[PDB]
Amino acid sequence: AGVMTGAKFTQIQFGMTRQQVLDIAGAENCETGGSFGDSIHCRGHAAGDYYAYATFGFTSAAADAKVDSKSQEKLLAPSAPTLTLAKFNQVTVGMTRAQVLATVGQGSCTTWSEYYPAYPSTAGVTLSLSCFDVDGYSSTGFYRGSAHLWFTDGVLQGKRQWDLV
Amino acid sequence: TADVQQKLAELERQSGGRLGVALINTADNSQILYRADERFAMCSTSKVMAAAAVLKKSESEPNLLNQRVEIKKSDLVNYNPIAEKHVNGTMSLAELSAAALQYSDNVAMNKLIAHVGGPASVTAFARQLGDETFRLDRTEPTLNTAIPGDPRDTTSPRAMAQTLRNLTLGKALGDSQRAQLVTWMKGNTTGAASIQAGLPASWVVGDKTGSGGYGTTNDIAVIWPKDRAPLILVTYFTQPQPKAESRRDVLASAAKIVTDGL
Repeated sequence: AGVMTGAKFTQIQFGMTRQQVLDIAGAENCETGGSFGDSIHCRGHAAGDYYAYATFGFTSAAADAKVDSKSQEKLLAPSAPTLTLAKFNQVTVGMTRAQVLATVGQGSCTTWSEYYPAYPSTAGVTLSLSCFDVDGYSSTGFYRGSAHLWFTDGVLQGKRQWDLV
Repeated sequence: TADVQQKLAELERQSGGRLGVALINTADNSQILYRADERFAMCSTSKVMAAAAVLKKSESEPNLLNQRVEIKKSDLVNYNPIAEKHVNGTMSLAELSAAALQYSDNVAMNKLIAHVGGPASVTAFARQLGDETFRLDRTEPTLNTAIPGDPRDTTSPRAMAQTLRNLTLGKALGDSQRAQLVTWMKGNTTGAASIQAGLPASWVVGDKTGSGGYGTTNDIAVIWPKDRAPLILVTYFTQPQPKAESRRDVLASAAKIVTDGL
């Protein structure tokens, strides 16, 4: 029932097959091919000039291929956003994921993209977090205080922010 | 007609916001104008200008759309449904243009802006087309702040309608480039709830929406009505509250008002 949602995104797991993803997402919401290659892209509600969405990448084009990549925008709200400009400025390239989360707040971030190029191995994992100040997240409209923190192998490689205070 | 003006004024009053409309009917070069010389934040409707600037450049470099552009994590900004697939890889300028125009991909937009030299270079392209009003000042995502009174990243409905006419129907671009722009805009993945929702289903529309802060909700379109010469329609809408929700239906309502009888 319904469009792609955060609950569906959370239920979908790394390692699931294409058909398991469609079982949960609802194939009426999803597409493959075109600009998405062999990935599966699933639309949520209208938001801005597009939609909230998820994109799932797989270990190969095969039917038995497993989810090795999950990306989403506007499906997940941060659970307790407490990021501030000061906390963003406390984050340093070279920090581990644990150090970054302790700095920005354990409830400030959602996972924008997460990819395991050696799935099921975690070697080479890349991770982008979208992190938000107390009122920065919106599931429909323009963000009002957000940051992108990205990692490879669990080490922060860069940070950018927009409109934090 | 004064009737159309009153209907648009009433729609604006009922909506609580500020509405800008410019329609050009190319059958007789007539126009319907409402706040058409006021500035409005363009938001993603500016992706048309950036794609057109690259198309114009391609008239002097005909393989340009096949040139590859690297996508890196540092490039990512929100609304990146296509570019995120290609992080640590590349996309062609054609793929970036299509992604900006059809998925409103903001990373693609920033690559188009950067390719031509930055926001001031997109503005210079507008000037070369005779558009003295358009100004692109920022990249994505900050070009969407849409703060009332801020002229950055704004244009007027009159200026944008004339420019869109020149690009999609006139001679601002070469014939093949104009056809490519129209092909891309006919393939946008949204727009159905904006101008198009106010038009008969049989009409063919190439459009680009925009959305931003202050509930800004925009759409620009080239329209081929059944058995009629094409129209150009620009509808811009913005609201007083920073967190206002989008009102795509207001654009549909404006489109219905100004095309009633065609």
